[PDB]
Amino acid sequence: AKKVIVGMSGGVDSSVSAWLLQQQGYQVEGLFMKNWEEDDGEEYCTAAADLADAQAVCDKLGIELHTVNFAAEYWDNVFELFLAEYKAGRTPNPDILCNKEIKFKAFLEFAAEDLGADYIATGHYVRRADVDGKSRLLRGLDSNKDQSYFLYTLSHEQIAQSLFPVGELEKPQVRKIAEDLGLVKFREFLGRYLPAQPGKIITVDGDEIGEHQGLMYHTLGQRKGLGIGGTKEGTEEPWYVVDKDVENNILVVAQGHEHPRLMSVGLIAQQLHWVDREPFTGTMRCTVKTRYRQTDIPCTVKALDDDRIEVIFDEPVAAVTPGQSAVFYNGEVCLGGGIIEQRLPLPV
RNA sequence: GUCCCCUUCGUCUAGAGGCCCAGGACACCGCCCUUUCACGGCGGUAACAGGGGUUCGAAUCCCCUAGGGGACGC
Repeated sequence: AKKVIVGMSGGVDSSVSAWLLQQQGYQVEGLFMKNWEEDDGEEYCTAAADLADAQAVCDKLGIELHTVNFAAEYWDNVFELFLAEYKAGRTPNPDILCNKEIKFKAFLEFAAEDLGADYIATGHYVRRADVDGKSRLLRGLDSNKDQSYFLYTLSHEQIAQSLFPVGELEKPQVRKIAEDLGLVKFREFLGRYLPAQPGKIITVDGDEIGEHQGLMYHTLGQRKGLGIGGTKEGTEEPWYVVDKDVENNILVVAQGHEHPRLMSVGLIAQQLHWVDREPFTGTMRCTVKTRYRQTDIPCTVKALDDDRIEVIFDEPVAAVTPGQSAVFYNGEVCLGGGIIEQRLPLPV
């Protein structure tokens, strides 16, 4: 009877994730992946602590806890890139890669080819649904908690092999079952790799106003960091990063979480992925997410072409950041998405 | 060198003799929110240019010592 390997972080949703499967009658063993080779004694004092919790649980459930080291697949397939997008002055979402490259590939392939597994599972608050012959990626009760956003690259081929159980409950349940079952500095880090190339801050009306320490240290919409005190203008409202001039190492800023140069009408996504691996052409009426936990925003998606897509919002949106992922949903169905290449600014 | 006006938390500033062991804002620090970077919510630190005077009381009044505007310097 079906053996499913559930990766454990020593978390809680991975824990209750295993117990659920087990309770469903699966030969379920656990796997603890290690994707980074420590550098800080501060780092070890964490993984260690996860491993421990990882193990500690598996005992309580009575399942075998395995171990793999994808620390290299990681470095190459997601850390290289990760850094490379900051070089272009973009703001990448490293986790979208960690899933696509590791969690649902490295682990996926391993668990089957080695750990001899029928299915793979994980602590994602997401739901799977095989309908009309093909598996789909869904939200999972309590949309305020859905994490489908990070698994937009997956493919039915992958969805089918995976098993997302915790997504069928309301998150409150999870955290609880776990108890009733007696169970469970970014700026600095970047510096350990990227050199600071200090430039100068300028306002929307081009006015010397501050420095950088780097341009990889800011993202559109980012408030904290600048260090500005307003004067004969500013309306006192805080300052927000509105643009980044990579070529000129110029950081443009503005004022008012509602300033017109922080708003956009749409965007252009490329590096697309549609869960049903069916290429998109034409036009569609769906909804999008520019950043995690961001509320759904209705839109009109126009099949620009090939792999390029033209998304048209229904109301100007906040900080659309090129380099961030764009996920489209059709109800409970996560359809797919791509990486935001261009922002479509507000008509001047 | 002819005589008019400013000088406060990091920043821009309120105050207008006691309500000021000085307020707001932006910054910053912390916490929370969070499977990315952010946003946001909460909270917190910190200042009256120097010297005198007058007052029971001065940030608040006057007085000179320092730093920024006033159609002669022909």
